[PDB]
Amino acid sequence: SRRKWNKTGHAVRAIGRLSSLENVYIMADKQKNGIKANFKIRHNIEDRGVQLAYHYQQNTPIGDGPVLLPDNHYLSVQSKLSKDPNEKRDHMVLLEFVTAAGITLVSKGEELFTGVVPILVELDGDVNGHKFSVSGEGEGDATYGKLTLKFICTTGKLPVPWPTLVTTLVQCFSRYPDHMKQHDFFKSAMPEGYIQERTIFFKDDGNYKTRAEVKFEGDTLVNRIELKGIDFKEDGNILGHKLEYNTRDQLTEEQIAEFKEAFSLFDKDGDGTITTKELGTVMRSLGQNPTEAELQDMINEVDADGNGTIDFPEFLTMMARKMKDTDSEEEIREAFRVFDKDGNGYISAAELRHVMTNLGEKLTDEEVDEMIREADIDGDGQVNYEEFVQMMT
Ligand SMILES: [Ca+2]
Ligand SMILES: [Ca+2]
Ligand SMILES: [Ca+2]
Ligand SMILES: [Ca+2]
Repeated sequence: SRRKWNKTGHAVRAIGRLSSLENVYIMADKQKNGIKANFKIRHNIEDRGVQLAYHYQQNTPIGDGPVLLPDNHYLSVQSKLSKDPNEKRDHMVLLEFVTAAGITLVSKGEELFTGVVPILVELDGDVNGHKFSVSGEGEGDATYGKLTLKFICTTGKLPVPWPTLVTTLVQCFSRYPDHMKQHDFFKSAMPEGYIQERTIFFKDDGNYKTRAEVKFEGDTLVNRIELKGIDFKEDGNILGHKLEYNTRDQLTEEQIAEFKEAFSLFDKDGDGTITTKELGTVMRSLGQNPTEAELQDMINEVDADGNGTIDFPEFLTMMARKMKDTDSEEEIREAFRVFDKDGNGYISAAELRHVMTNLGEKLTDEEVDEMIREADIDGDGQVNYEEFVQMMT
């Protein structure tokens, strides 16, 4: 049928994911007696395209009491942005889940986070001289890494898109699994708290410099932030409000079933989890040729439970996130070059066969030709970049 495109499409999408770095990477910073962090955020642009935001982060304790300095690991975020239909003001309702991972198979401040903690957020900002203030409130549940908050823009209309402020607007609320509790800097510095500093680069546009104090005041965890933006284009995605607000949907029974079909290409023994050896097989037959260390690495990107293998659920989660976010054109080109083997700019009937045969799928010519026939918008008997993009959505 045509669901041969979706299958192998998603299989290339998956290797795309396992090759990139989408998490919050955290490292010791001994000099500053703290941590450093870096990560990339993808903001969907209205209709097509992505606006990427590269983050650099630094945290320093406010007090003198000993702190935990972690081995490298990451946080994994799931954000949901919504509207309060009763809210007249410019606002953002936020639901967020955050888990630590990245290390395969316990401080005094960790005690302060065992129940539900109230949160207050206070931001003053200035982007290209357009000043604004955001006020926020809600709760945090470190037990499940859960955050629920509502933010009001107290100065009227917010001059930047709400999504762009999510990372600035309390990582002490992340769930650290049992085996990684010695690595939780954030809770370790409570109640006195930390300074959190960031520079955020919006590609082809300006940057935010942020500084925040995160500490307890009485029984509330408070985040007080100042933000400065410069070099922004007034017609760009930020100042021009061209960024999608709504967290793209949930998942069809139809979509889940497609991700399962891809999953089975990797899970060749049908045991419900993907090994390094299984990942390798698919990649070699796809032309690439990675080391045992890379495979451990790619798997570690998505290995929620740290067992060294991608479990079926872990795989769904991974795919759900990869479908919610848009790939950059660089990334889509790489997906193309997997097919366009000679690199002429076009996927030939012959090239498409070569790939499928290798993926473990014998298919007749009318079969192959039909796939080609399906994607062929103009009708040159091949698939070019523009045709490919439209058939990878
Ligand atoms: Ca397996
Ligand atoms: Ca796993
Ligand atoms: Ca070609
Ligand atoms: Ca064509």
